[PDB]
Amino acid sequence: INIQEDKLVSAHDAEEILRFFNCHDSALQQEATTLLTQEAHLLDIQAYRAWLEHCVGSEVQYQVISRELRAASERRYKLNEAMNVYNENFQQLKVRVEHQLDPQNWGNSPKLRFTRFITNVQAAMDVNDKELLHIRSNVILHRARRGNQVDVFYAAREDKWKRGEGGVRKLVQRFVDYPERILQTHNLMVFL
Amino acid sequence: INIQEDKLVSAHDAEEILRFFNCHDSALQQEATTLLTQEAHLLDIQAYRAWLEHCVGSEVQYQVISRELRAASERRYKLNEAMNVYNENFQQLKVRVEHQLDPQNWGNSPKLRFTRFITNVQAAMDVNDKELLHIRSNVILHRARRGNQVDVFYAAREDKWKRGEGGVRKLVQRFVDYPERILQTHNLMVFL
Amino acid sequence: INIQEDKLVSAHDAEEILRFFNCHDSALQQEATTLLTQEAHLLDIQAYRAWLEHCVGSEVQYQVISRELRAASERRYKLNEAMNVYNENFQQLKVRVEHQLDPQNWGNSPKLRFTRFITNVQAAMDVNDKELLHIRSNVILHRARRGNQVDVFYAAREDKWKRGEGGVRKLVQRFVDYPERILQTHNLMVFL
Amino acid sequence: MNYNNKILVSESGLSQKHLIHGDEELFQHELKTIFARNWLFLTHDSLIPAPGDYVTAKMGIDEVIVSRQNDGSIRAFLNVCRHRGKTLVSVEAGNAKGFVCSYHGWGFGSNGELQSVPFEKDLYGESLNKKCLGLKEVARVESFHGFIYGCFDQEAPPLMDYLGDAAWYLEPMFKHSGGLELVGPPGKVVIKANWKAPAENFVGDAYHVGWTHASSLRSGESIFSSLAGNAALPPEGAGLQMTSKYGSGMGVLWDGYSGVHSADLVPELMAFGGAKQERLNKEIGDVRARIYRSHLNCTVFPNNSMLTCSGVFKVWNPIDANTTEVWTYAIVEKDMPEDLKRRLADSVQRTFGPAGFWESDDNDNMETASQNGKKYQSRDSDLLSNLGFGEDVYGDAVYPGVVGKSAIGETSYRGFYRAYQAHVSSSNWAEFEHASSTWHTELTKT
Amino acid sequence: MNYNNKILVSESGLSQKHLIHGDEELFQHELKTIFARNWLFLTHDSLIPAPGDYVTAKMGIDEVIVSRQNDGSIRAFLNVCRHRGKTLVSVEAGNAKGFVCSYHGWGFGSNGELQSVPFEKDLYGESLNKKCLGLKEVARVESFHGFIYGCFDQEAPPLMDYLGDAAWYLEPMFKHSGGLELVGPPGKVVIKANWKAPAENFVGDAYHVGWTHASSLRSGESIFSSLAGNAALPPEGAGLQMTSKYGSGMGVLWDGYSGVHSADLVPELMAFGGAKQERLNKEIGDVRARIYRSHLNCTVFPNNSMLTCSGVFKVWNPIDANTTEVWTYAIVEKDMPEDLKRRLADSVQRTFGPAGFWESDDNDNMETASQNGKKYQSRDSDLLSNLGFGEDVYGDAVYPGVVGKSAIGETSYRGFYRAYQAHVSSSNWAEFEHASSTWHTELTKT
Amino acid sequence: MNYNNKILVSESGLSQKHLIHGDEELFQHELKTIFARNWLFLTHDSLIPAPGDYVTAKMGIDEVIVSRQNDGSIRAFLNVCRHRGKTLVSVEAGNAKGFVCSYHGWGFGSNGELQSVPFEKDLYGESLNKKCLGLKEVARVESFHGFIYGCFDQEAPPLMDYLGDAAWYLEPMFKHSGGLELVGPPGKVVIKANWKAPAENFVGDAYHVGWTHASSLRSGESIFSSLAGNAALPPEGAGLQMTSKYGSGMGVLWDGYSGVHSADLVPELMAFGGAKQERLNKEIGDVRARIYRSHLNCTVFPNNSMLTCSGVFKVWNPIDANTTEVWTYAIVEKDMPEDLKRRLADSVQRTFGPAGFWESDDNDNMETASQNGKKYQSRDSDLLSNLGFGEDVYGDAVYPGVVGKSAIGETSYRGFYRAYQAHVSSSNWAEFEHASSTWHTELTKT
Ligand SMILES: CCOc1ccccc1
Ligand SMILES: CCOc1ccccc1
Ligand SMILES: CCOc1ccccc1
Ligand code: FES
Ligand code: FES
Ligand code: FES
Ligand SMILES: [Fe+3]
Ligand SMILES: [Fe+3]
Ligand SMILES: [Fe+3]
Repeated sequence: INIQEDKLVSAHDAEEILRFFNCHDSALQQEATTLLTQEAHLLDIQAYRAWLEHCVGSEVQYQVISRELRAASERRYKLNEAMNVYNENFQQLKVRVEHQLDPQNWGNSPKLRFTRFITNVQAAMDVNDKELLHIRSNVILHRARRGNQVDVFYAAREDKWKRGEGGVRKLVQRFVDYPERILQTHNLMVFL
Repeated sequence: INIQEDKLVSAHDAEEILRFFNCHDSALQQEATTLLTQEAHLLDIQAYRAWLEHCVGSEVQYQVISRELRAASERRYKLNEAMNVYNENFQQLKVRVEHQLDPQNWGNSPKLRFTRFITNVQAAMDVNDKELLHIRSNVILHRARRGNQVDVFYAAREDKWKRGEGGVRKLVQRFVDYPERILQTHNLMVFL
Repeated sequence: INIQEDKLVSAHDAEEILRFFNCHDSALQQEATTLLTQEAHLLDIQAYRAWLEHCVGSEVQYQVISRELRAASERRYKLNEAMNVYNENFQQLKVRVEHQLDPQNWGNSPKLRFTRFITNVQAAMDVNDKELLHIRSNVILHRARRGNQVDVFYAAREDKWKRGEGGVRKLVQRFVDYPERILQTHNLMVFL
Repeated sequence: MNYNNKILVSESGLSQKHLIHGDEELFQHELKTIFARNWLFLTHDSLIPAPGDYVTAKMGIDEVIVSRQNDGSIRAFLNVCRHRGKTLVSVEAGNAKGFVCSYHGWGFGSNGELQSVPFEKDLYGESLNKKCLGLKEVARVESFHGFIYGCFDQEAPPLMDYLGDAAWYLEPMFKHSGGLELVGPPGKVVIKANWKAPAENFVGDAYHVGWTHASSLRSGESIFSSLAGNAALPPEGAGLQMTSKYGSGMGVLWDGYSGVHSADLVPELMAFGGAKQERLNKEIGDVRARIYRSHLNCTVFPNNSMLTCSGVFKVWNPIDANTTEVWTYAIVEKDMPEDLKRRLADSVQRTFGPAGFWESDDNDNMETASQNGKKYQSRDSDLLSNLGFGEDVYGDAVYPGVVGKSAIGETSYRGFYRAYQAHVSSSNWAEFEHASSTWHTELTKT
Repeated sequence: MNYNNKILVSESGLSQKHLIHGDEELFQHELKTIFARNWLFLTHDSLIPAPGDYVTAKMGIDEVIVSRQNDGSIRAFLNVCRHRGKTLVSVEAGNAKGFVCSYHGWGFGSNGELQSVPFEKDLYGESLNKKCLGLKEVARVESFHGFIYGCFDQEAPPLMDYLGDAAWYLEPMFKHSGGLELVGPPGKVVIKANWKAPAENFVGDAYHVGWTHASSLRSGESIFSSLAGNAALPPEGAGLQMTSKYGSGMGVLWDGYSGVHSADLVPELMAFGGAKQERLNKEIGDVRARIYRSHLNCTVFPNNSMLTCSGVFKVWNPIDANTTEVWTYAIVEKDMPEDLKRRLADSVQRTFGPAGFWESDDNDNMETASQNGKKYQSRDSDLLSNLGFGEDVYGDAVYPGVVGKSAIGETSYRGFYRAYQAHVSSSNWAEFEHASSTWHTELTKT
Repeated sequence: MNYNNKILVSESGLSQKHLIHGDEELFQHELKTIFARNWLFLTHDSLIPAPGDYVTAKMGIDEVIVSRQNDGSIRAFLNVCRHRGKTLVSVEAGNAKGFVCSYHGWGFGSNGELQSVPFEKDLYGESLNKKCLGLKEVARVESFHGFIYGCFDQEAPPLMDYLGDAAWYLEPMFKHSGGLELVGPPGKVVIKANWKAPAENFVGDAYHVGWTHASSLRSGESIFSSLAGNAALPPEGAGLQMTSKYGSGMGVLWDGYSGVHSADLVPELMAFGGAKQERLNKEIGDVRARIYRSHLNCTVFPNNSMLTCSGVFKVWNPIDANTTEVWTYAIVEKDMPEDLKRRLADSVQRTFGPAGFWESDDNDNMETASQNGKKYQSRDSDLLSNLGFGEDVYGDAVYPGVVGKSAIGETSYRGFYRAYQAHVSSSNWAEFEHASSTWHTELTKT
């Protein structure tokens, strides 16, 4: 991809493509699929403590941004391009998990229902850090509550996973650039 | 998963996780994916007789429940927790298939359009019944009819599949706990 | 499938089933998954030139139809059954790509956001043309723009792919019979 | 629109303006003159049997909490906090001595009383009159053999009087059978139809069965199966239709005890109902014992319907003129074996629940008939309900109410819509009574 | 709002209140004074050529069945059962001798008559007057060279008179070319715009083309391509604009026979149109033969638009003030080779269909202009259509109607909105006529 | 509804009819009497610092372009083209000397003037009066220490006077701290609540904190954490409440400088605020220096709210009676270290942004309280705001405004709704003034 020719493509996106088009390790794509499916299962059943213990690295950055709408031709205005819907370290994720599990979280009664659909899994080892696994995947996340509330979230996830305690591969970075600028889901209080 | 610590997790859900976290048979996950993709294809093209013949075991229980919304802290009220949207044996499925195929089913003209998306496939052999295959998968089901009617269904499926006539693996149990309490899809007249 | 017994099944759909139920080549299903995931990635980041160069054959027919609603029992009325939402050769796709990339395409500022979910991948080599690969897959396509516009598309894709320049497998035919008769997405200006 | 003057339903209930299924201003008017005035189904004893047991229910578009009191009575309250109006209870059923609001923590008893206010002494001192801050209570709550109905209007007739002549037909199954239980939880589905579309269908529409349900009749092998595709008309004397002063009505299909249930339940049911009928002959007489095991398709005005014997129990909860939330329960006879109760409940849902294949046959009929009521060229058009007009009777020696002595007709449509029009054009119960002083004469004209 | 008095369109059609694109009360008023009163496009002979052939169409928000009769005529009926109002036909096209309702099985003929009622003798006896129960018929159905229009108002002018001065411009392509065929089925897409937004754009908006369609012009290589990004203005005498008494109008772009079609069709089309023009010179004269192969962007009031030569044919079906269902067909000349007809039809859809890249350029323009009509500070603001005012003529020796002798202007906006305002403020056709007795004088002021 | 006469808010603001959160006719009336009349938040200097910088903002349901002029001033204009009404700007922020419409290419300056019209000479000649075709300008645009507000009504009081007694409380943080910056872009989320629900909550609701936010208090370890689950009441003298003539009000929680921020920020913030307070003692006195580092929960009437020290800045943009688009920015003190500014901004979003765990606790409270306002039995019910009534003062020697000298009460609800009712029942500012001539006396009764 030449971004001078493919005018709509960002430098970042072009860099991420390059990562997966090179070495294709089919066994790695399969491992990544398993990892993400198990992660999604733990989240769907609201096993948030198990998710932290089994899926999330101590050095994690868990980040979801919302990018301000700017002109395609904009070249002068240079103030903060995005805000962080999430930008969490492990302790901040733990706070959110405790908030979910608190018996006085009134919004969690009656119990919520989550269903996640993970697709388009791609995986590649980092060139320089042979222990760093890049995983890309897309998620549809369905949240249902209180009879007739239904919220559906859609996103692409750029992950880095690394082997931690016990040799278990854990999430050390998740980056999502959320595609909808104005949320129509009441909130983004879900783990993408 | 310790459900005393992970307070939001049900005993049933914790049991189902355990099933897949243990032995991982990659070839089995692939077989299960094929099985479910072919099943979904037959259903999407409305080959309901072929679905029964090729995908459904004679001993099937095909069950979709709707669970009443109760307090997370509820401990006294013990009446029927759920109703059965579906709870069908093979003959009852056959009745529903004949209803679909009847030329006086006016609702089927003009012909409906179905598109199924199956994701998050997990598979594990039963410990005790070496011929029983547990398969978990999620479905998005899109149904379109009559110009501008569009209904989208979302669910997790807990299946058991077993080799039957000709060595063909067939569905012997499907269990779905439907995530939306009040349906906003006119009906649930689709095979999840 | 006997379409005299399975009354709801079209001859075309029955023919397409037959194609995949026969030889199952697991390695081919995996190759097809990679091909479609990479294609969807290029499209999602709006690398339309890269998509043409890497994914689309010079002899392509890219076709999306909308079928008129007719009675299931209709047997006399024989006028044009469908119109072509798309029916493009390579040059016509190139025109559409140039339209997307034009700096005076006002609708593309601020930049659109695309997320594709590809599922249900099936693959089979053609019997007669040993170099022709049949691939079937389903797509959910999420398009977000201008703060609060969200359009979600759902379709099954019948593809033919063939090795072209450099031995690279490229799309030589895509056929989609769009399931919704009246679009509720403002337009169908997306590459399914 | 002037509801005092506008003829929405013609004399004798012979026709109705199609706009009644689509007009949002009229829907809003119905909230006042139909739903705030009449008796509405809440729950059954079987779902809140013990002190502290509660459920939520809709009454029109309002939501209420329905609670078993310590003294064994039932009281119902708006599910709305008396402070800043937050919804008090977010679940469908449970057991509690009270309900605490999640906004500022006000605590209400199961009896609706404001019992506790956080830090009351420090904040309000003695100035908060909690005695005047109890939950807004449903004025009237009464039982018909375990079936609990509510009414916001203190001036309503007692529930038994409101049922009028329909009560006589319901009693063999509701009372003399030993009693019914409601099996919950209900299925819940939103349809794009006016609440009146399914209400009118259940109250009096036997005509549609052979054609609408042709595929379900043919596929399911139920006892009414000979009707599939209008292949056969029920014989003379196969049944009757009735209606009543306050709008409730039903069809009676003689002996149809297995109802819509598939052949898998037919022998067991036909044995069970026949055995109980034999006992009831001695108690209530042959005719009423036969009514017990006869299929009744009934609407309790305005929006509660049922199929006895089939065991289908429906609430058509209004949302707007083209939106209705359908609640579906199963009814079973208390003295049935538990395994039969379970299979009957599943069969009710199989046929008429969220994935009920029979219920699905009706969808397009109700939805399009309702939505057409909004279309410009149809608003002022006339929906017809004249079948059997001029052959109804009143005061029959055997069968009470306005009665059409035929299985298929529109007798019950006429009585339903006569009562509907009398309510819509009246400001209170006294005016309804005045508008209804010749109700049966109007229905039996010609 | 008082529609007798409210000035929604200023004198000479120079401006319109922005609220006209957003106000739901006015939309409801338009159902009566625009859609129930005027001629609306239904179908073409080519889509229902044989006896029994039918299609469904919208007329305003109403749906009709349009059926070829045994005698070769066409009749149209509300798609609503005369019994309980269910939608009769659920398909878009077919062939049948009649239509049976899926609710209670009433059978109507292709001629709208109630022909059969299930078990009529046993149920109704002789009491059902089927002669008075035929489907509600569209009062007026007429053809313009195969193009079939309907009108609910018996008092409307004949279709030919209603087209007024626009007919003269359409005739070379619609009549003298040997005739057109409509290629179905249409694309169907919902846009979030008022029906008037695309109607006004097609009737008279050449100004937007170079800027709105800059990317499509540059990318597609059509003959109008020099306009991309306002790089060039059409030369003097490149075209004209016209409008008429009953609101129909169009732009004429001289010689533009290949229209919006990409270079792949340009040589073939320019050859074909030029060859037919050479023959037509002898028949209808040089000017009218030239009009035949000139690009016409036309709206037939109120909501049917077209681009001749490009072959685009549109219905802007109203749903609510900010919702329109867009139907897109292709028109082709009957004597074109079949392969060219096929490629032309695909090209119409490629450019202006559901994934029409030209049509997509217009989306934000129509949607936001319409939605802004609901915004508080814009409701009472004035949309401007004054371009070319004071330079229009009437009664020209060569070109009839109110005519602006320039390719780009707002002449046709003014005539469209003059007719619109006269209808909105009138209760019937006689009042429209009274309000229109000086229509051309009003348009040519200054 | 007659807004001149209808008592929507009772005397002294003691209660409000629940319908105010649900009634769409009243919402439409608020567009005129609340949003077109009062000062509304637009942006901050920090987001448009250089000439040509612009942002889009909502003012009620209208959208405006807010642009930094070459002379350093700010002007705001309706985001609507003066030609055919298309939305001019489709982005949220940028830098430009002008805005060109994508429909017909009209070019407007950053100063709102119509500067260019494509092919003007050839099309319009000299006839287009561009001087009368500038964008519709917001009549009043003023700054409060960098915070830019707009008002459509030329008759409004100056922004400083409009803030009334609230300004005194805001000044230590907004002015004396050296100034604030707004960190963009904002989070944007739609909630199904009336705009008044979050507005009233932020203006005066300390009561809800311990119970509503029990889980966030317990989980986050912020300084207000002792309140979790109503485990503890703030001590006497922990804070106060205030309100003002034009409706703005706030709670003051003494010394709470780290606000809702988790323990990870508490030590740094408490050090920073305390150090600045020590300097401010000498400048503005001990009381006002203490107010600087005290947590203020404030609503600037009608729909702009904030938590100082926490740094949360909110706009509750109205969509309809049960729909609000919530914009969330962070405010930081300019002289904070950049790394602290960054962490503070992330923490604001973490707690109160689109995935703000605190903000999520409030969702059901605001949404259900608002939606219940549509329910038939609740429309005419009374929302209570009587806590602390009869203990408020006015004209205090130290703390200005109508003041409740307690941390928890409903003083600010009363002042908010008193101003709301005075606006709703008035046709202009002069009438509001007349209706408000005894505003503080009404609030301090008993
Ligand atoms: C009337 C609604 O459905 C029925 C009616 C009668 C018998 C069976 C089903
Ligand atoms: C007017 C709508 O679109 C047009 C107009 C004129 C020429 C080509 C396209
Ligand atoms: C009032 C809205 O939220 C608050 C209020 C006070 C303190 C912290 C949070
Ligand atoms: S709203 Fe219920 S306690 Fe305040
Ligand atoms: S509604 Fe058509 S036959 Fe009854
Ligand atoms: S609408 Fe803006 S230039 Fe015409
Ligand atoms: Fe039915
Ligand atoms: Fe255009
Ligand atoms: Fe709060």
